[PDB]
Amino acid sequence: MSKKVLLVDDSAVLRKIVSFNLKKEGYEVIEAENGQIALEKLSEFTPDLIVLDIMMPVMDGFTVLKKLQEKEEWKRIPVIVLTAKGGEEDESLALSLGARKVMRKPFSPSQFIEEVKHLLNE
Amino acid sequence: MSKKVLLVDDSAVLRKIVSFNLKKEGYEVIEAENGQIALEKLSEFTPDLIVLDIMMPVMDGFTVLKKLQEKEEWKRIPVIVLTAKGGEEDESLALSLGARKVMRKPFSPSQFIEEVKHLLNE
Amino acid sequence: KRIDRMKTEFIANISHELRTPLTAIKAYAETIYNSLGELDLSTLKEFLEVIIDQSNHLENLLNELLDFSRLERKSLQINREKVDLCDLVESAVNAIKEFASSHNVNVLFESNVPCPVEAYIDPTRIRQVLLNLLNNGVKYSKKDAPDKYVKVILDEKDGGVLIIVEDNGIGIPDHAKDRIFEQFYRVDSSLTYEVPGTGLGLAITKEIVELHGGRIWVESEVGKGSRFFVWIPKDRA
Amino acid sequence: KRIDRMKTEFIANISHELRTPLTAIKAYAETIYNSLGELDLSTLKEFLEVIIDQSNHLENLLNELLDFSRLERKSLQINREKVDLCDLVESAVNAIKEFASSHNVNVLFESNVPCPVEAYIDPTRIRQVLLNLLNNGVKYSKKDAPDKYVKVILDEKDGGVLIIVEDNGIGIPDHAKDRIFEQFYRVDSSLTYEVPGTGLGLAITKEIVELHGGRIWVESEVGKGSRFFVWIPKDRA
Ligand SMILES: Nc1ncnc2c1ncn2[C@@H]1O[C@H](COP(=O)(O)OP(=O)(O)O)[C@@H](O)[C@H]1O
Ligand SMILES: Nc1ncnc2c1ncn2[C@@H]1O[C@H](COP(=O)(O)OP(=O)(O)O)[C@@H](O)[C@H]1O
Repeated sequence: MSKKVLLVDDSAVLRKIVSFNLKKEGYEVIEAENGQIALEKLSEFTPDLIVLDIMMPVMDGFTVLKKLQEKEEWKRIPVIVLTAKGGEEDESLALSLGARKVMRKPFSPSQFIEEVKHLLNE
Repeated sequence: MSKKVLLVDDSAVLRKIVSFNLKKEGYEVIEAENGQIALEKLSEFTPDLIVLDIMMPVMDGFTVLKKLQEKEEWKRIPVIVLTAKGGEEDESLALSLGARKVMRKPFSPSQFIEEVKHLLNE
Repeated sequence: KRIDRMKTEFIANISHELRTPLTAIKAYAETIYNSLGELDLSTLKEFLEVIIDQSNHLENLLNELLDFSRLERKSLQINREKVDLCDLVESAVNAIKEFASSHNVNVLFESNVPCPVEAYIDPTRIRQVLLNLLNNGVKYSKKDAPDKYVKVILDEKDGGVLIIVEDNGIGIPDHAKDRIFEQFYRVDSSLTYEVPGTGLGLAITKEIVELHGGRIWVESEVGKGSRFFVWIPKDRA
Repeated sequence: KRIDRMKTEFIANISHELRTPLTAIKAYAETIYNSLGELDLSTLKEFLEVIIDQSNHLENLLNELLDFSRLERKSLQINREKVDLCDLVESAVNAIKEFASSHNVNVLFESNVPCPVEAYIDPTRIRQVLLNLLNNGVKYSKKDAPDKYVKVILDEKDGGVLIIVEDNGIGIPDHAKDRIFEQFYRVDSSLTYEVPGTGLGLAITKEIVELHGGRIWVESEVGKGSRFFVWIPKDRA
């Protein structure tokens, strides 16, 4: 049904499966193959939740989170980071870089959704 | 066709999936958790094909192999070896030690059968 | 010097230990895919969950490689909390009952101390260490016994807590019984060559322990079994 | 031997590179498992082959660790036969067009000698050597360009075949030019901190070639791309 989600990942295989789980709960989703695309797609509308991963080619997840947290409309839109980097420093570099939740990869889709639910229902 | 298969593997999980694939074809299977068991399940009857792996606790499958090629009745019962040791001298060692065929793990169940078939219609 | 000959074997071991579950995963997936007609709901879910379980093993193994780096890069944390060491053992004992049973291993937790035990340590990281030895306790045992178990004895000693992990499996030749703690070290044996291992487990364990300002040592003989003592100051000085 | 700082980061790379496919496997499997209601046959089978394809990625990465060990042990052999090199490279080209497209890469096989080309080498290990440079060609390329290809050029030279692997991609600095063929080496730049890379591909390739009594070497500057030359004598000695 209602809530939108911007899903940003240089991975197609991963976008598919994250998307499948999202729409299974009603949400609609807009993909973003990278950081540039992510923001280009963003000047157009405002997602109610964002799913961002870190390592990608044109512009990375770190810079993306940055531009988010330095702008008034964007500051407030919650972000779940999905990264393969577990190193608990990376997590702080992410929360301090704006993120509202960090989730390690590999991840449980059910948990992930369980997280995506709470963040849409604060 | 109505042929028996003796399945030698210390892997419960792997026995279950080989067995499934085997029965999908008709063949019946007698399981064996190690080398010792493998033989005290062999004084009982003669199988039309044996499926054997290399690493296991009580007695390894290199010995088991040795023993099949030093009996008259057993000499002719074709063995497929399934090992995680794909090093192409581990294969020589296996063939010389008696085995008619060696299959590297991970293996494709379909090929495995395709091979198992080929030896059953010898 | 030698470290380069050992890492060359530590490689062949990441290889071997990771392809066991990968073999389960690839076989079950392919079978499901190839047998959706011959597959009854019950069986599909069973095979699906095998795949899931096997990845969780594979994930843990990968976690070790991650932990390790973060250690041999002296770049690892520790976040202390009020933990009831009594439960932190069983909450971690039951987590083993599966692996245990499939090896014919009974698992026991005893105490010589009152059992609302308090401790200011890292619950997640101690858990992991606990698991390292419980695991080796199972992973390493007498290959045919009804008698066999892995016992955790929890105890307070020297104003610190002393956890000990006893096994009636095998032990270690003395020529290595403290060589077993360094990263990449495994015990080669004709009795124990089929076991999957990295040789990081215990080195991860040591580091975690030594960072809690504690220590770990071993006492074993070639048939009775083994004991791992982990000394931990109940609250840091 | 700084080989001990390098293998330390090679440890974290094995980590990162294996958990990408493992992340697909777990996510897809748990999904199938939890969404049989909301899957149609066509998606089911699709998700199942995702699991299967990611497994095979993971199998190849494990094969790399294996090969390497068999090399750093001086313990691996070649089994040469009469191969039509022209097919072997194309069989190889065909074997990449997936990866190729996933990165918007065109794949080219050019011939400068006539194409029934005969050879006395091991098709398996050479196919492997091909796939190694091909891959790296795709894997290392212009992050945004329409022009991009990977070009395999066959040739005979000095009574011996000369295969070249040209890319129009991202290219390599001079200081690194000689050290790209070692165990564990990876060209670190803010440009490509993203690539899964083991750091073993070329080490395995050099070794495999230098056992056919041939050589591998490189030309490149940081803008145009890169050339890989594998000189291999018609029949060795
Ligand atoms: N409870 C035990 N009994 C016998 N041997 C053990 C025990 N625990 C550890 N070891 C020895 O210590 C070595 C390395 O320890 P660890 O790093 O935990 O093992 P691995 O990574 O191989 O599981 C093993 O190869 C094994 O020989
Ligand atoms: N075609 C190429 N273009 C640019 N750089 C390359 C190329 N091939 C190899 N390299 C460099 O060599 C390093 C490692 O070589 P190799 O072992 O083949 O790669 P990998 O990291 O995929 O294992 C990489 O980090 C990369 O910078």
